[PDB]
Amino acid sequence: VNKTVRDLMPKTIMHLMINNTKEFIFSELLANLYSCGDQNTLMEESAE
Amino acid sequence: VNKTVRDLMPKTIMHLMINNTKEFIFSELLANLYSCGDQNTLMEESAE
Amino acid sequence: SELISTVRQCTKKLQQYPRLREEMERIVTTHIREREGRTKEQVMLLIDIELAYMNTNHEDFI
Amino acid sequence: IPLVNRLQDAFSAIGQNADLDLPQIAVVGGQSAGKSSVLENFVGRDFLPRGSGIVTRRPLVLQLVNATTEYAEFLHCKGKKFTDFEEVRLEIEAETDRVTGTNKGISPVPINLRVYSPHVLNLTLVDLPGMTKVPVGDQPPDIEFQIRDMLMQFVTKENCLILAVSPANSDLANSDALKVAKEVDPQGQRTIGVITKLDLMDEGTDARDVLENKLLPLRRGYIGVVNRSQKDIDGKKDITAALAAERKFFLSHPSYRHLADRMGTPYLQKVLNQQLTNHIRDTLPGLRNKLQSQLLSIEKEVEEYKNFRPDDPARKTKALLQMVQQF
Ligand SMILES: Nc1nc2c(ncn2[C@@H]2O[C@H](COP(=O)(O)OP(=O)(O)CP(=O)(O)O)[C@@H](O)[C@H]2O)c(=O)[nH]1
Ligand SMILES: [Mg+2]
Repeated sequence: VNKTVRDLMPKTIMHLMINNTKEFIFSELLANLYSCGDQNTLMEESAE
Repeated sequence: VNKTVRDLMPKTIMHLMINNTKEFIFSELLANLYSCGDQNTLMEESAE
Repeated sequence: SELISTVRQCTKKLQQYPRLREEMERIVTTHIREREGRTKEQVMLLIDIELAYMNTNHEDFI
Repeated sequence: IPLVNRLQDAFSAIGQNADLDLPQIAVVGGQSAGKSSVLENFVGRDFLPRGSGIVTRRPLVLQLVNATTEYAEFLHCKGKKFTDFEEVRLEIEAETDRVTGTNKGISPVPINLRVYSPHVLNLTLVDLPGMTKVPVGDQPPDIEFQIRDMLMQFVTKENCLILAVSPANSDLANSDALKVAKEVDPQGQRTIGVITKLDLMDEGTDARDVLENKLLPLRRGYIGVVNRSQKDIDGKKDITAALAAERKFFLSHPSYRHLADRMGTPYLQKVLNQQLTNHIRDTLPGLRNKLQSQLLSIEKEVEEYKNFRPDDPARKTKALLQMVQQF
């Protein structure tokens, strides 16, 4: 049981979290990034 | 991967199907049977 | 705790912009903390499956 | 009322040992800037030592918490429940004197105080002594470094919002608050600037260039407040008429009326509320699930409990039958 939990617990987290937040970064980040905030008073130049 | 799917197909079926229908029988069947209408006709005396 | 810091590591240095290293981090981190619930649920349900049959036909010696 | 306050009220109601995990707030500035006055006006109730000279001479770690009705407790008068704020202030100053002395000495040992209120967050306010360079009275010759690192040990930690208090009397370039603010928070992402004493500016001068965030551009902007003068403090002026006078001054001054809406203490309270709202999230999906599972663990019995009427034969007999079967 220890072997079959060690061989399987990385897979479940990395199918539900890694390969899903990565897909979200590919295909949805801009869509909601446009929506959050003003979309106009965003990406304002830092004083530097 | 055949070993790991062969060891977790039974467990997957039963933890969801059998070891849950068993608890349904032992816990919830009585409530449904008593709550369904027309108690007088739920128990029909058979002619025999 | 490690991935959410790696996101910060890859947003702090590319983004000179203010508030665009903030909205980006906020959105990505909220998505990650939304996924942590699902993955914890799946891990718990994997354990609850491994408490169901206790096979012996496998390569344990009888 | 703010939704973060309502959420905290609901959290207190459920009573589970959960918290929104807000960042702490530290108010810092130069000596006689107005730090304690701004802090008490943000709290809403007058319970802080405020006077000319050195007054806030010991780090006061306030904890505003939520409960049914209001009182205050220290960590030395254990069991006692201070209720009237004149007594609270007198106890505060006596506690400061009992270790610092009565010759303007200071002590870095924090005074841990807790206040209860019906509609406040589980905040963590930190009032600190102002920054001085030349020792006065019996202070050690390194009083500057002492105050500096003493407040640095509280500010340099993360999740510590900074209230950089500066008077409108001295030119902004001298601000001991802004020096530390830009030293510990370079990008200015957890720093908020407040300009006090706007009624004490020289004839013909105005703080327009700094309140429009042009003279020293800071990301979060500068909020202008006008507290109660020392004469008003001695005359026991009340918060409501003080705020009315501040509003009148902002509407009457030709150089600020175009920003009167964005100036004032209530705006500062609103801005702190906005920052706390933006900081409580990034954990809600974890917390929403954390108590969603809690709701799951009881929804089953809630089914029996929503519609219970005494003498119901159906429920009574069903319960009897299941009890007998499990027996
Ligand atoms: N007219 C006027 N007086 C103000 C204003 N703000 C503060 N004061 C006065 O500053 C004096 C000290 O106020 P206080 O907030 O206690 O300063 P402090 O920061 O505690 C002094 P330290 O931090 O060094 O211990 C008081 O007399 C107060 O009336 C203001 O906006 N207008
Ligand atoms: Mg003070």
